[PDB]
Amino acid sequence: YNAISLIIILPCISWLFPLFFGRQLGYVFVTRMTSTLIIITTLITYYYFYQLLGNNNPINLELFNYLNIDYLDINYNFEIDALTITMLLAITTISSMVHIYSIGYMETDPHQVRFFSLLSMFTFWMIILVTGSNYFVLFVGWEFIGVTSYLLISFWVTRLQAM
Amino acid sequence: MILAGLILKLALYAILRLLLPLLCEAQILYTPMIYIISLLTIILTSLATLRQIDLKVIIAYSSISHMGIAILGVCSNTSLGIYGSIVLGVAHGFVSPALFLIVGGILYDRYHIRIVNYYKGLTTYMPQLATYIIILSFANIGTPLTGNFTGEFLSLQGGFIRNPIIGGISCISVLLAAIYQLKLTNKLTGGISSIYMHRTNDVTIREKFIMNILIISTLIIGICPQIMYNLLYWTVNNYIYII
Amino acid sequence: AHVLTKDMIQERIVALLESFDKVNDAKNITATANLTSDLGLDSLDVVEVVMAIEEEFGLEIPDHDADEIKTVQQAIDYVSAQPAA
Amino acid sequence: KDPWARREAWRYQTNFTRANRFKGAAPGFGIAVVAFGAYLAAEK
Amino acid sequence: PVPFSAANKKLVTSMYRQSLKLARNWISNRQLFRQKAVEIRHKFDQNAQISNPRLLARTLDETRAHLYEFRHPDPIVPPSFPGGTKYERNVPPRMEKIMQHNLYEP
Amino acid sequence: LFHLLGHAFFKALLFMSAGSIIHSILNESQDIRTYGGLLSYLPYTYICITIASLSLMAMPGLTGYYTKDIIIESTYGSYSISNYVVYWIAYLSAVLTCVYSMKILYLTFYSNPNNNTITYYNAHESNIYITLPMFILAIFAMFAGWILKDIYLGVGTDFVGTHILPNNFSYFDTEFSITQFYKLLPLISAILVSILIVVLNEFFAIVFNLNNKYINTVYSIFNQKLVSDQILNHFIIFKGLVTSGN
Amino acid sequence: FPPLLSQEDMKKHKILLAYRDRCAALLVPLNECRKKNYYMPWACGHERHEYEMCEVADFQRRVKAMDKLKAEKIEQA
Amino acid sequence: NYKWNGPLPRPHVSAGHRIATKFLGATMFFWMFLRIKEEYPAMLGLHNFYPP
Amino acid sequence: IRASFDKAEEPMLGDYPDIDPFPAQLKNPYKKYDDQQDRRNLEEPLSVNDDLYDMWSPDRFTHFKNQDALKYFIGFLTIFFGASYVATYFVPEKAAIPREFPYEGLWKESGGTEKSKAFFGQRS
Amino acid sequence: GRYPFPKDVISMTGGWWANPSNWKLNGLFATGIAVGLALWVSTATLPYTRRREGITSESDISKWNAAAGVWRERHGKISTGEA
Ligand SMILES: CCCCCCCCCCCC(=O)OC[C@H](COP(=O)(O)OCC[N+](C)(C)C)OC(=O)CCCCCCCCCCC
Repeated sequence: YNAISLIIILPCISWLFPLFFGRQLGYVFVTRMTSTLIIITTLITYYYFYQLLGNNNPINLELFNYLNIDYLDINYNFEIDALTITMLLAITTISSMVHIYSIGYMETDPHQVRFFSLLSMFTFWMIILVTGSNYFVLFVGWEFIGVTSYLLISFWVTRLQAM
Repeated sequence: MILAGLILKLALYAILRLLLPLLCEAQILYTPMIYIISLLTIILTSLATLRQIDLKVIIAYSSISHMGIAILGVCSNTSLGIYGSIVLGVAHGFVSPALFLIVGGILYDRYHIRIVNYYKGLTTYMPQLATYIIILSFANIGTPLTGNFTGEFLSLQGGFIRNPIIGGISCISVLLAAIYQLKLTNKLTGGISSIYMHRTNDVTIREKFIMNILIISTLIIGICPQIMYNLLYWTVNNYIYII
Repeated sequence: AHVLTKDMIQERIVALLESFDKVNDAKNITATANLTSDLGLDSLDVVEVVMAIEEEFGLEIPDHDADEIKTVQQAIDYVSAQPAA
Repeated sequence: KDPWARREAWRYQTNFTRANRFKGAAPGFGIAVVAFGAYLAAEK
Repeated sequence: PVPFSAANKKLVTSMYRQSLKLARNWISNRQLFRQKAVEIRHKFDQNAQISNPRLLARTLDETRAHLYEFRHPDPIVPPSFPGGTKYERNVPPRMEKIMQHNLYEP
Repeated sequence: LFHLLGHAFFKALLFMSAGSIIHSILNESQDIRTYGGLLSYLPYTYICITIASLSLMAMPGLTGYYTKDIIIESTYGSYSISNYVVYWIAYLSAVLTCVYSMKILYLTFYSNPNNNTITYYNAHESNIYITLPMFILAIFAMFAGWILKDIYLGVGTDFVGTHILPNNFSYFDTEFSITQFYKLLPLISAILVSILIVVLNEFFAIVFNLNNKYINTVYSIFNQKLVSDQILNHFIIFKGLVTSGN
Repeated sequence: FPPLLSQEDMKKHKILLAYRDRCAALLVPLNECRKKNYYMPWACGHERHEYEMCEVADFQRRVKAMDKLKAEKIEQA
Repeated sequence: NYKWNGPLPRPHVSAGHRIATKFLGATMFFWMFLRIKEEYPAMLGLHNFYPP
Repeated sequence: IRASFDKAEEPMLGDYPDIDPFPAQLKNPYKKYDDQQDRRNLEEPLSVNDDLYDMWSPDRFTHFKNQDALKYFIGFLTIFFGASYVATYFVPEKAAIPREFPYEGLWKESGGTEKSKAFFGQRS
Repeated sequence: GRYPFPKDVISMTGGWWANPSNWKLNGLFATGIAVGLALWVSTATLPYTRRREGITSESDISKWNAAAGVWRERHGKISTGEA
């Protein structure tokens, strides 16, 4: 059990699985699954905020090297600051509630598999944007939320003004 | 595909292999002229793509703008710029023939015209082609975890070291490269399906095979550009003339 | 959801016309009725009732299709032509 | 004076009377005043 | 420019359509709007007995200008119609069988 | 950061109550000129949107009091002098953020109805999936400021590891050097302008429906986004497309 | 005014740099009271009242310094 | 649908929605009264800390 | 024809019909076209610089003239910044002195050494 | 709205109203893969976690400051502030 790791990995599961298995699982399953997983994520981040109120001792996880060139190293490093947990609980709470809301708001729309997948990839790249611990991971999340904003504002591809 | 994946990168290889070793004292005198020409071929070509009626011509002008980014990486006198120009050349040689396959293989075999005005609303009959089109558009822009951003970022950084003002006006290529690419992509994917196009087959197994290979090989360089540092760490120090 | 049928358009357009007062009277109404001649309208309160019938059904009419619904029956099938309700 | 006088009567009648239009405007005020009075009396 | 006709009728029926619709989105209140609607109804009824073409055209063009100045930024549109928000959300695709372009491969 | 925290809960409740009244109307309209009164028909959407707007107007005891007001007196209790000017500017936008908020509570719930009668026949309340997140975020947008205020506004707090320079820190000064008048002022004025805008739009309704063409020109300037998208569109986008064609 | 904390005990308790004056001696009980509870505002109220009335006594000596300086300015003028 | 352009009926809301709004409104007015009550001299601004 | 750049490409066309450019949005929506979306009949001649008059072109506002709107926009901006700058002169001043710091303004705490006290220093 | 659609076309995210008959059965597989991947990533990144404070002794940073003063004595490198 790793609290710093589940915050990252659970919305990525919640995104990658509605795309690769949307035709196989279907909208009535993928809706409940995507929301279920974001609910578990936001419960974990409430609990982590409750623990960091105990000691102000943050956690980072380290991964492999992005690039090592001469004077410049970039690593995938992820820490939850007090500032990070402040943004994190807000974005996960609003995320989970908008997921539950869109269960019932999108009931007669066709393409809600793609819709809930795009909502949780938006959540996921937001998580990555806030929990990153250099400026590079901040840039990565910063761009991918704009890519998701393209894919979300243009959800009705038939509509011209949306495109 | 062979042209825009290999010939342009061959001349990018020739400027390292032929000029930087025995024209060092010349090269220092001339890098402001190269920066004039490379900023001026980023801006003016990236701007001239906005008014194009044809579809393969847009990806040709895209290749101009990316090679203009790579030349101010090699001519930067920096280890970062040399490495970023090599990453840009390799990642561009991946992602651009996939775009030429999108326009020339999946789109010209089916309809035999290349004008932009016939193509609208390709998602509703071809959802995974549209998936490919948007993934490749963002991969071509400089959207990170792609290898194109690693090349563009390190080449812009080297060009900022060698001259900060032409680095400042060369950094707007991030904007200019995205304008025409997304302007094409939302026209192709969005809208009601075209009344000119009759519905054809979706993308086939061999086209998806070529696309999947050319997308994985950008994503691996984009997630970890270190995988080919073991070849280059000599040659990144070899061409530097900082006395 | 909510379906309309033609019974409903009938009893809504006649309901709209019985609460209008500048009609001749409330019982020479039927589907066949010219608004010009039968119900005694001038050329501009046929336009006030076109405005009323387009706000009534929640729909909007261009000028070259408002002019030609001069009977009540043409109005009923013209309003039934559109998918919006 | 108004030709559409019998049409636009339902907007002023039974549910959009002036008395009904201000009815749900403070729905829990009446329970909260006595709950606050209970808290005032139970503070002591 | 023309006395009692079908074409002059066409013109000012559409002009009365336009001013009613245009007054519709200025006024929030219902009875202020309908006081105002009966007021310009009165304005149309004080005219329409002019037999001249000179001042019929002069009043015609300046009430066209008076109509032009009180124009609104947002017209009220119902959403499933071309100004609105529900317009072209899920256009149903037309039923088309697959045309084929290659002898060997789909 | 504290305002950032509370604002998320506010605006999520406001956007979702807006979506429930757009979803509840058969027409699916968005113009508030076409909504009319819906207080009798939609009490749950009403009570949630009333909680959200009383919080965003920073009316006290709710989250927006603690997030939004202390910024306005931090403009006054600054060390620098011309920050006093932005005291008024933010304060002006305090009063205005009451005004439109009352618009989107008046013309939607209290007004005489503007839609056709069948919308009022078919107006019902939405599913449990729509109502439950509105309930949870209403509870959060009420209680979150009072619980998390000691985390983000203590007078000595070591939670956020930000290092303010010792002269740019003006918090001890800004809670003590404020006048009775300057602290009393945005609360009472934000409640007075709210009650006045609602009472004037019912009792009189001619103050806002004047048809001076100067005020209509000014209104359509403020309606078309302070004409900015025309200034961006014709003079940057269209200009750039013409030079790119050149 | 509480006795001014000595400088390496300011570095013990890791007081932030904007908080170190001669009111800070009442701040380090408070923060640890704040860390015994979980920053909950109903609890730990006696000690923040102590600290902020130190900080008012500081504020009024600041005000008295300023009105001294305005008397100083106009008698120079 | 049974009437047109005449007096509407009083609506049918559920018991549960009607209970939930009275709970939310009672909670908001009670909580606002308690937080005016306890924060009164800080809320309105009184006993200011300028010296006499 | 109507625009200045459309006038500028007049002598380059030959064997080309020289259409009057009309925006595809400002057409009627209720006339039935072959494509309702692009608002275009099936063999209708395209202008030169037609992608500036297409449906996928800029939005091309209808309500103000563009020179009018530039006057109104620069108006509101200089209104705000002029009132902003004149309102700095009518300000009242403070009721406290800016607060000061022990250990000679925490200079050792703010990095610093004794030659570097003015660079890294506080009020004392 | 339940307009008809062509069943010709296959998308990976489902199509229009994609709801297969065995969505329970496939849902059990998706459940298993999701919990197994989350558990496995959870335990795999455990030793790559560390705290922010309390890693190294203060002896370390005191003597590193001392050795930085050593490296600054030998190059005669002057302050930021003295000019
Ligand atoms: C958010 C976007 C991330 C995308 C993740 C994509 C999958 C990559 C998962 C690797 C995680 C990992 O294996 O990392 C864990 C290891 C170890 O980490 P270490 O600290 O370097 O070594 C330990 C240092 N000690 C001793 C100080 C602690 O990594 C590595 O060194 C192996 C590098 C292999 C990267 C090859 C990537 C090839 C592309 C794969 C995708 C197509």
